[PDB]
Amino acid sequence: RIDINRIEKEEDIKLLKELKWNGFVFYQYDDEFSKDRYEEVKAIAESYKLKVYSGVKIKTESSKQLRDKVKKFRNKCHIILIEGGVLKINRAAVELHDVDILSTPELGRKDSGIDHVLARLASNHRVAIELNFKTLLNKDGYERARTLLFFRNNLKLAKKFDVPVVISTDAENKYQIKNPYDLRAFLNTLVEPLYAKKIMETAYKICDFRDYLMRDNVVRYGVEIIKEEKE
Amino acid sequence: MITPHNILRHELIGLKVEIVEAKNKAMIGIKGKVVDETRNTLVIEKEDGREVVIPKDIAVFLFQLKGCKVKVDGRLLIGRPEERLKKKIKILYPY
Amino acid sequence: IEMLKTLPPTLREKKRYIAFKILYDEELKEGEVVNLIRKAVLEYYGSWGTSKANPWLVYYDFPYGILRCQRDNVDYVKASLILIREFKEKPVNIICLGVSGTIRKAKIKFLGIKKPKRWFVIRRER
Amino acid sequence: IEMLKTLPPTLREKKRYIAFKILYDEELKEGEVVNLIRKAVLEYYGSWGTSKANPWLVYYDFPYGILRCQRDNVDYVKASLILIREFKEKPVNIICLGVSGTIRKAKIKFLGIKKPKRWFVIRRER
RNA sequence: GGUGGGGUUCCCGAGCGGCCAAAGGGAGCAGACUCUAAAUCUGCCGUCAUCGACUUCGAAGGUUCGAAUCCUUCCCCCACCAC
Repeated sequence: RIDINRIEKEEDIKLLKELKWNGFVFYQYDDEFSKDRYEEVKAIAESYKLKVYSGVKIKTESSKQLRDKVKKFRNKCHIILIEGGVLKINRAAVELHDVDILSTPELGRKDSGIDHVLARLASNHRVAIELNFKTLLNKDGYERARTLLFFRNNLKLAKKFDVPVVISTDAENKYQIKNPYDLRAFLNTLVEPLYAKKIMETAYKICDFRDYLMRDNVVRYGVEIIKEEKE
Repeated sequence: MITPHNILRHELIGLKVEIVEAKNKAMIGIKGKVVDETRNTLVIEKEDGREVVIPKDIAVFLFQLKGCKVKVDGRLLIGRPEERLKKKIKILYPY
Repeated sequence: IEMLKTLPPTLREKKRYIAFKILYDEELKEGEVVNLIRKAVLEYYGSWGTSKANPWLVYYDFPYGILRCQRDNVDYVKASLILIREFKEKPVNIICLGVSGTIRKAKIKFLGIKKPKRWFVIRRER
Repeated sequence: IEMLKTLPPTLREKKRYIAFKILYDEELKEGEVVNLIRKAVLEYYGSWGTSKANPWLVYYDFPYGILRCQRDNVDYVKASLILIREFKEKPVNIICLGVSGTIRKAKIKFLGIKKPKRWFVIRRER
């Protein structure tokens, strides 16, 4: 069970560990990332009992110059997220086949979440869709209606094409975070409970795959062990 | 020299190999050299003396290099070695 | 350009079109109709049912009106139409005439006589 | 006297008891909790779901709380608990601990340690 | 439902089956130049970043001594049609 949120204080994360949570993701939505924040993430993760995987995020830049610079800044960190309602950057983001999870098709667009050609290209390039929840807690009633209509449309377009889905709260403060049983009961309320469990299983397996990829000398899934001829 | 990075394009014939995981239960536990190689198939001669026909895409291989032991899927080894050294790019996602 | 392809009809949302009337001697703006039907569709469905049955008004010129629905849940939309009681000084009356799959057929069954096509001409002329 | 017999347990409503907490450093009255949970249970259920899942708060002394539910729809009540966003100057936080069939068991699993019985003594002494 | 077509470098665009042959232009970096800057010119031009060499011509399979090119399949992108 893996959450995606930002780190502010230690008591909040100590409350997170005491409930159910085994690990989470530190969320860098900025262009200024250094090793000091990641060392503070190490300190708060070793504070009580946890492991945290850090990522980086970009919003509203060019088409594929952004793709090259995003690869160059991605070569330092573990995982990544690209958010944006623009379809033009979304096509390149699902085309570059190296982004793990994808967010924001509903609030920058306000028309429809995922296109059919977009969902078929995501099936060929294996990019996952991340569903946020802070968008549900900063809107009005009919806005909640249109947003959950978009999520149910994207849920069908991910179910029929077997597109991987990761749920998160996309939190910002101490109290924006919610329970994992709550998110499981909500995704049970929407369509199905087995797919709700599959979302959490995929959320664990994608971080497991990124950790197993960047852990050792693994290139295109090739494991190399004792007595290497490494230059 | 044979490198663990270019083992996706190095020749497999003439290298000792054992497999560690496969869907076939009796396939697990073999040790031998590579003699013949087709598009998704190795012909492996055991030390005991039995020739076995091993499909690549169902198992993972551990090739024994000069000191090294490298674990590569046969899904990465898809294609004839002629076309594999031509150029084959395989990207695998075990989700 | 910002364009989204229509989903194939095996995958798109199966829809119905409810034709109804808002009976009163009083008058309404179509935005007031959209506001009252959003308040009522919340008050009968919550977030879950409003994600379920997909409410959107498509036409209101006269006190008659046409609204779009999901196919499996037209009875839920009708029950949402019943529980109108009051709008700020007065009620409005919502009375359903029927339900069909298109505008040309629901327009002639209860609403009118002829079959108009206006979307094509406002797309090709403008 | 005005008395109503309890329905037999084959015919009565199958119920569950959700234990939760309203996390904030701020304070609340139990009537404010009942008002906010009624507004939220309307905002997620409508008349149909509130007839469906039977919401009623039974206990609130601390920021912990106990509320009663139908048996088949505890996930709906939890999803009703998630969508709290704001109460007039501020949010409140609702965080579920668990769900059980009674007070003596849900009181010891997450809430406390001992098993109190107060209804019997306030019925027999008063 | 229908016809005539296109997909090549960050963006607009050429290219005989053959030596990064990959015309290129704009862009980035560096040099040169200038008091500074614009314009012009030079090299890297995706990488090593001096010559030079390797990769990408939407994707896969196949033909061939050898594929951007020739064949098949899977796709997408254009243009215009209700009268």
